Amino acid sequence: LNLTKEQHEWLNGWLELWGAWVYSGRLEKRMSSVIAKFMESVEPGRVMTRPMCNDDDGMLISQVVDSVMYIDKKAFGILLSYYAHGSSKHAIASYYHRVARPRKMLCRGGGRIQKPSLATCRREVDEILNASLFMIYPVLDSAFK
DNA sequence: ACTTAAGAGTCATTACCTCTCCATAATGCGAATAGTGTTGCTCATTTGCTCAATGA
Repeated sequence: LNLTKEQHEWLNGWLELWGAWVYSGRLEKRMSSVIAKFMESVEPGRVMTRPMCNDDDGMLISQVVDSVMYIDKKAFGILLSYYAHGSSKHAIASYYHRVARPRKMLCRGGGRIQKPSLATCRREVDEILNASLFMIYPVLDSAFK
Protein backbone atom coordinates (compact mmCIF):
# COMPACT_ATOMS: atom_id res chain seq x y z
CA LEU A 1 0.00 0.00 0.00
CA ASN A 2 0.92 3.69 0.09
CA LEU A 3 -0.13 6.92 1.80
CA THR A 4 -3.03 9.27 1.07
CA LYS A 5 -2.72 12.56 -0.82
CA GLU A 6 -2.62 14.99 2.12
CA GLN A 7 -0.10 12.86 4.04
CA HIS A 8 2.10 12.61 0.93
CA GLU A 9 2.33 16.39 0.48
CA TRP A 10 2.75 16.97 4.24
CA LEU A 11 5.66 14.51 4.47
CA ASN A 12 7.13 15.86 1.21
CA GLY A 13 7.07 19.44 2.52
CA TRP A 14 8.55 18.51 5.90
CA LEU A 15 11.31 16.49 4.23
CA GLU A 16 12.31 19.34 1.92
CA LEU A 17 12.37 21.72 4.91
CA TRP A 18 14.61 19.14 6.60
CA GLY A 19 16.64 18.82 3.41
CA ALA A 20 17.14 22.58 3.29
CA TRP A 21 18.24 22.38 6.94
CA VAL A 22 20.93 19.73 6.37
CA TYR A 23 22.03 21.32 3.06
CA SER A 24 23.49 24.29 4.95
CA GLY A 25 25.64 21.88 6.96
CA ARG A 26 24.24 22.61 10.42
CA LEU A 27 23.91 18.94 11.43
CA GLU A 28 26.32 17.90 14.18
CA LYS A 29 28.71 15.27 12.84
CA ARG A 30 28.98 13.02 15.92
CA MET A 31 25.19 12.42 15.85
CA SER A 32 25.38 10.19 12.76
CA SER A 33 27.96 8.94 10.27
CA VAL A 34 26.02 8.28 7.05
CA ILE A 35 25.06 11.95 6.64
CA ALA A 36 28.66 12.75 7.66
CA LYS A 37 30.03 10.73 4.74
CA PHE A 38 27.28 12.07 2.47
CA MET A 39 28.00 15.76 3.13
CA GLU A 40 31.76 15.50 2.47
CA SER A 41 31.25 15.37 -1.32
CA VAL A 42 29.85 18.92 -1.55
CA GLU A 43 31.36 22.40 -1.30
CA PRO A 44 31.11 24.30 2.01
CA GLY A 45 29.94 27.53 0.35
CA ARG A 46 26.56 26.34 -0.88
CA VAL A 47 23.71 28.63 -1.90
CA MET A 48 20.31 28.70 -0.18
CA THR A 49 17.44 28.47 -2.68
CA ARG A 50 14.94 26.73 -0.36
CA PRO A 51 13.18 27.91 2.82
CA MET A 52 15.05 26.70 5.90
CA CYS A 53 13.50 25.42 9.12
CA ASN A 54 14.78 26.19 12.62
CA ASP A 55 17.14 24.18 14.81
CA ASP A 56 15.45 21.76 17.20
CA ASP A 57 12.60 20.64 14.93
CA GLY A 58 15.18 19.78 12.27
CA MET A 59 17.13 18.06 15.03
CA LEU A 60 13.99 16.03 15.79
CA ILE A 61 13.52 15.11 12.11
CA SER A 62 17.19 14.10 11.78
CA GLN A 63 17.13 11.92 14.91
CA VAL A 64 13.94 10.08 13.84
CA VAL A 65 15.20 9.44 10.28
CA ASP A 66 18.51 7.87 11.40
CA SER A 67 16.70 5.86 14.07
CA VAL A 68 14.43 4.22 11.49
CA MET A 69 16.83 4.12 8.48
CA TYR A 70 19.99 2.88 10.22
CA ILE A 71 19.79 -0.61 8.68
CA ASP A 72 20.28 0.35 5.03
CA LYS A 73 22.47 2.93 3.30
CA LYS A 74 21.19 2.71 -0.29
CA ALA A 75 17.60 3.87 0.33
CA PHE A 76 18.88 6.51 2.76
CA GLY A 77 21.29 7.69 0.05
CA ILE A 78 18.38 8.02 -2.38
CA LEU A 79 16.52 10.03 0.29
CA LEU A 80 19.39 12.49 0.84
CA SER A 81 19.94 12.73 -2.93
CA TYR A 82 16.30 13.68 -3.51
CA TYR A 83 15.67 15.95 -0.50
CA ALA A 84 18.95 17.21 0.99
CA HIS A 85 20.92 18.05 -2.16
CA GLY A 86 17.77 18.66 -4.22
CA SER A 87 18.40 16.43 -7.23
CA SER A 88 15.39 15.30 -9.24
CA LYS A 89 14.05 11.75 -9.56
CA HIS A 90 14.97 11.38 -13.25
CA ALA A 91 18.66 12.15 -12.69
CA ILE A 92 18.84 9.64 -9.81
CA ALA A 93 17.14 6.99 -11.98
CA SER A 94 19.41 7.74 -14.95
CA TYR A 95 22.57 7.34 -12.86
CA TYR A 96 21.22 4.14 -11.29
CA HIS A 97 20.55 2.77 -14.78
CA ARG A 98 24.10 3.71 -15.86
CA VAL A 99 25.72 1.95 -12.87
CA ALA A 100 23.76 -1.05 -11.60
CA ARG A 101 24.85 -4.64 -12.19
CA PRO A 102 23.05 -7.03 -14.57
CA ARG A 103 20.07 -8.63 -12.83
CA LYS A 104 17.63 -11.44 -13.50
CA MET A 105 14.51 -10.12 -15.23
CA LEU A 106 11.04 -11.69 -15.19
CA CYS A 107 8.28 -11.50 -17.85
CA ARG A 108 10.41 -9.47 -20.30
CA GLY A 109 13.83 -11.15 -20.50
CA GLY A 110 12.67 -14.65 -19.65
CA GLY A 111 15.34 -15.01 -16.98
CA ARG A 112 18.14 -13.51 -19.08
CA ILE A 113 20.88 -11.85 -17.04
CA GLN A 114 20.77 -8.36 -18.54
CA LYS A 115 20.97 -4.70 -17.58
CA PRO A 116 17.80 -3.02 -16.29
CA SER A 117 16.03 -0.57 -18.57
CA LEU A 118 15.32 3.06 -17.72
CA ALA A 119 11.59 2.45 -17.17
CA THR A 120 12.09 -0.23 -14.51
CA CYS A 121 14.83 1.94 -12.99
CA ARG A 122 12.39 4.85 -12.59
CA ARG A 123 9.84 2.39 -11.18
CA GLU A 124 12.24 0.92 -8.61
CA VAL A 125 13.51 4.30 -7.38
CA ASP A 126 9.86 5.39 -7.07
CA GLU A 127 9.17 2.20 -5.09
CA ILE A 128 12.24 2.86 -2.92
CA LEU A 129 11.08 6.44 -2.28
CA ASN A 130 7.51 5.35 -1.46
CA ALA A 131 8.74 2.57 0.84
CA SER A 132 11.08 4.97 2.67
CA LEU A 133 8.21 7.43 3.17
CA PHE A 134 6.04 4.60 4.49
CA MET A 135 8.82 3.74 6.95
CA ILE A 136 9.15 7.43 7.87
CA TYR A 137 5.47 8.27 8.42
CA PRO A 138 4.07 6.41 11.49
CA VAL A 139 7.34 6.60 13.46
CA LEU A 140 7.28 10.35 12.70
CA ASP A 141 3.79 10.56 14.22
CA SER A 142 5.14 8.62 17.21
CA ALA A 143 7.92 11.21 17.51
CA PHE A 144 5.59 14.19 17.04
CA LYS A 145 2.60 13.17 19.18
C1' DA B 1 32.96 31.66 -107.10
C1' DC B 2 37.28 28.14 -104.80
C1' DT B 3 42.47 27.12 -101.65
C1' DT B 4 45.77 27.46 -98.36
C1' DA B 5 46.79 29.08 -93.04
C1' DA B 6 45.08 29.59 -87.80
C1' DG B 7 42.99 27.78 -84.20
C1' DA B 8 40.47 24.36 -81.42
C1' DG B 9 39.82 19.48 -79.96
C1' DT B 10 41.23 14.71 -78.68
C1' DC B 11 43.75 10.59 -78.08
C1' DA B 12 48.81 8.64 -76.91
C1' DT B 13 49.15 -0.04 -73.46
C1' DT B 14 48.07 -3.34 -69.26
C1' DA B 15 48.65 -5.20 -64.32
C1' DC B 16 50.92 -4.98 -59.59
C1' DC B 17 54.14 -3.29 -55.28
C1' DT B 18 56.27 0.49 -51.80
C1' DC B 19 56.57 5.40 -49.61
C1' DT B 20 54.64 10.51 -48.15
C1' DC B 21 50.89 14.15 -47.90
C1' DC B 22 45.87 16.26 -48.00
C1' DA B 23 45.08 24.44 -44.21
C1' DT B 24 44.26 28.34 -41.18
C1' DA B 25 41.57 33.43 -38.32
C1' DA B 26 37.44 39.65 -35.62
C1' DT B 27 35.36 41.54 -32.54
C1' DG B 28 30.70 41.63 -29.15
C1' DC B 29 25.43 41.55 -27.72
C1' DG B 30 20.76 40.51 -27.41
C1' DA B 31 16.73 37.57 -29.92
C1' DA B 32 15.25 33.57 -31.07
C1' DT B 33 15.09 28.92 -31.81
C1' DA B 34 16.46 24.01 -31.04
C1' DG B 35 17.82 20.82 -27.46
C1' DT B 36 17.72 18.49 -23.11
C1' DG B 37 15.83 17.46 -18.63
C1' DT B 38 11.34 16.35 -15.57
C1' DT B 39 7.18 14.25 -14.16
C1' DG B 40 3.15 11.96 -14.93
C1' DC B 41 1.20 8.78 -17.68
C1' DT B 42 -0.23 4.89 -21.26
C1' DC B 43 0.71 0.83 -24.05
C1' DA B 44 2.83 -3.57 -26.06
C1' DT B 45 5.37 -7.87 -24.77
C1' DT B 46 6.29 -12.21 -22.21
C1' DT B 47 5.95 -15.70 -18.49
C1' DG B 48 4.74 -18.25 -14.57
C1' DC B 49 0.51 -19.44 -13.11
C1' DT B 50 -4.54 -20.64 -13.00
C1' DC B 51 -9.05 -22.69 -14.80
C1' DA B 52 -12.02 -25.95 -17.73
C1' DA B 53 -13.01 -30.54 -20.50
C1' DT B 54 -11.59 -35.57 -21.14
C1' DG B 55 -10.18 -40.44 -21.39
C1' DA B 56 -7.60 -43.79 -18.83
